[PDB]
Amino acid sequence: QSVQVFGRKKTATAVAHCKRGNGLIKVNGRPLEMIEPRTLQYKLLEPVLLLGKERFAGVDIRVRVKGGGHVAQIYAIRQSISKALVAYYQKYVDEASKKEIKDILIQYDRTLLVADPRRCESKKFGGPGARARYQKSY
Amino acid sequence: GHQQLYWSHPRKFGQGSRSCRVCSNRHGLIRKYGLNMCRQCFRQYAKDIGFIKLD
Amino acid sequence: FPYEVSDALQDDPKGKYSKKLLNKLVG
Amino acid sequence: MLMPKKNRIAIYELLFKEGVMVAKKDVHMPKHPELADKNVPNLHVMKAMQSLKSRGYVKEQFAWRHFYWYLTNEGIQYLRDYLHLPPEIVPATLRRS
Amino acid sequence: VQISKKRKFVADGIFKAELNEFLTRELAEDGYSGVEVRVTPTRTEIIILATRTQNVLGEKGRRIRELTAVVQKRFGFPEGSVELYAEKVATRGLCAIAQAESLRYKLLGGLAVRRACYGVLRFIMESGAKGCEVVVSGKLRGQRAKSMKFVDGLMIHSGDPVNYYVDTAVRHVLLRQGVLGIKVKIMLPWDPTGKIGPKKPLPDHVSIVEPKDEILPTTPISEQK
RNA sequence: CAGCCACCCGAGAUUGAGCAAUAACAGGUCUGUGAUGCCCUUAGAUGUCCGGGGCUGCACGCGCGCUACACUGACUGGCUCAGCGUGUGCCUACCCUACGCCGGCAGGCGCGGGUAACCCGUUGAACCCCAUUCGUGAUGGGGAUCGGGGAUUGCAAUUAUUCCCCAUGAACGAGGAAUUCCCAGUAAGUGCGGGUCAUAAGCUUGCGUUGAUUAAGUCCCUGCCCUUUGUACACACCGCCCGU
RNA sequence: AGGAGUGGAGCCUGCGGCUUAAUUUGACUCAACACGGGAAACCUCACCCGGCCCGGACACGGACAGGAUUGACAGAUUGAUAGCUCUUUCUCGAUUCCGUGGGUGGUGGUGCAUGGCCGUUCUUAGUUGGUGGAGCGAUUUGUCUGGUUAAUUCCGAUAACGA
Repeated sequence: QSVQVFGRKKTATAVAHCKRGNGLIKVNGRPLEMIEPRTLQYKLLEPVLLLGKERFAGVDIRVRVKGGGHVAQIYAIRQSISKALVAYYQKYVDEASKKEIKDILIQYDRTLLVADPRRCESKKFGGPGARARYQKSY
Repeated sequence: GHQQLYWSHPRKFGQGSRSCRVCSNRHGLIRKYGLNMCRQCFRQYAKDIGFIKLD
Repeated sequence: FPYEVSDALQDDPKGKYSKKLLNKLVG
Repeated sequence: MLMPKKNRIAIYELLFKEGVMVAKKDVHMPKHPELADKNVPNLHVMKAMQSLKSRGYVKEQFAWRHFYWYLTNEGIQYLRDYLHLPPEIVPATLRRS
Repeated sequence: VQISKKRKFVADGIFKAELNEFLTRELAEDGYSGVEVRVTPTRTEIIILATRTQNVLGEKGRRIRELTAVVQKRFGFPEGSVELYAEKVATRGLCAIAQAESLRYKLLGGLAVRRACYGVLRFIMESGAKGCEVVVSGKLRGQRAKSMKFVDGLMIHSGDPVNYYVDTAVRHVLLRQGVLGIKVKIMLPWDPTGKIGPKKPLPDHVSIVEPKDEILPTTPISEQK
């Protein structure tokens, strides 16, 4: 049983399976704070202290994430967690608390529950990159 | 009849072993998906094989 | 209509035979 | 150089059965798997092709490294006369044209 | 056979290309238009669209038999499974190859290039095509080669609508002084639920239904049907 | 007015490509073929063929790109991931290979999984870490690290385009002229997959992988287009033309 | 306004030539110079060196059935299977000897004879009828002074209107 909420950034995508619990947060065999980078750690911690530990104390959400790159796997765990919390609150308890948390998250970061649409652009022949071109002599 | 002078060096590991299936061309051969085509002939019969220029 | 003469004229408006074709079309 | 008469008779009969025979000009293959077991090399195909080209009893068409002969009525007549075959020999099947 | 489907499909395409080229160098002199291949259990049927069905069928039903044999040696298909059906075309003046070969034989039959192009233009508009172009290039006069165009009607050159609203036939024509090139491009007309045009209109064309001419009522009334 | 700019809102307020007119160029392609208009006919007519070397070697100038320009770099790397997509073949063992055996090593053995969202593959590289080791060299920032140990169920690795092992070294302190190419997942930072391919990527063609102070402008340069204007040019300034 | 290559170091395709057995077959710029998908060990280069041939259809026409041997075994090869002319011995033969040519074909040259294809002008925003207006006419207007647009894209002006 999941809140069916998902969350993406770049080709990466994360979903928070949700159940009734006491706010224990886990990410693919690990909790939310033992993630390897230890410098992107603040990016993962953004929600849990952006709105407080109390709101993350009555719901158990396990965030499964599949995608490329370290940082692109981030911005998916955090957004999935925040949007899963907002959807859980919206569909189960009420909207007033849900509306409050949504306003808080949007004010801190408007792209906290909306996906980042940008994707890597294709490459065109006669150049290595999307917009870079091969050097030639005049 | 020319069997005691040819076949003096087996030809199964070089560009002579692969030839264009239309004009016997050994230059610019496409071997992807077993096409065995050259660029000119491939673009000549590109729409017939099934490939279409859309990307 | 003599489409032969007109078409030969459009092939070469200033050709070696242009005067003959122009004269043929006149009438 | 000594193009066999037996191989010629077999080739002529094979052509007469259906109307075409497996013709290639590649020399890297000595005998085609269909052309094997009967001593039929590349030069035999070449000689038959050129002899029928000069004869004109079949019309030649080349396409995608392959040859095709148009067996004509004159071709059937000359084949019978030179092979001395019975007169009731003719490819005349009707089923599933 | 067991085979990865990618290789299956590309080999099938090579098979279709082989058929098309063999018949174009083979069946052209018989008003060749095109070929449609149907796949049935353990057999492939080859329906031939061609304006001259009597020529391809031939006397005694000879040639249409022989072809089935001539491919059989090359393709290596099972016996009995291969058969072909010679049909008259359902697209007489709207199949580019038909009038391309027509022009080929006009130029071969001692008919002037400009006159032949004008005649096929007339025929194509008589069929009802919204436009046609015949780009003929070569040494039409002297040794300085040149191009020569006959554009009439209208014609789209760009975008996806070109693929299905335009029939394009590029052919090489024999000449005494060299090889001429012919490009016959026909813009197919539009008809809905028909057999002569695509079922969808030009995407840049908007058609508006004329509204009804009902008189506006001036007093409410009760109508008993 | 056509429209432009800024914003609550909204996934998105300009995604990127494909196609792409009239006319033309003496642009390239006869190295794609009875698709081609001329020479080769008298034993070299190529329709069969090559044992061997050629563009891999040179006083040289040039063009694309890579490895370096530092202590934002390195000296077991210990732990965490995706993306495009290719792969069992009849012209031919000529594939991707999972797992155990042989060795620090290229490679061989077996059972095979995969004709494929069925197996490689949950495609465990680039990276972020470190309560031990580099320290301003010409060198562990580096390559002919000169020469010897290697080899593929397939004609012989010869200035050997394949290769796992063992110090030295040329050179470089941001590269005086002249300047490519760059509008947001863009430049740059790297690896992977095809075309290459019997093994063969500094090339090329796609792919994710990190995310920018920079620009919302202009005709200063280089061009190109248009308008007006002049023309004795029209083969059109590579024009025309005058005189000795 | 900034991010990089060089007359800054080793490697990859093409020119002035290979007097050896040898590139000649593209470019004095964008629009040649990691391009012909060109990373040829030999095979693809015939290019360059005895590079087996009759395997130069012609029944041309004629003597003759031997018209003949494209085989390997030796001073019949100082290059394994090169019998690429040395009277050997061929053991198994009806193919043939040859000039009137796009013929058993030629990666031999004409691309300033060609076609197809592609490149380039040009991915710019340009191009053209019909009817009307002007001019004897070639032609011109429409297709524009402006604003707008990525764009003759639209607005607007307007002897043009509608495409």
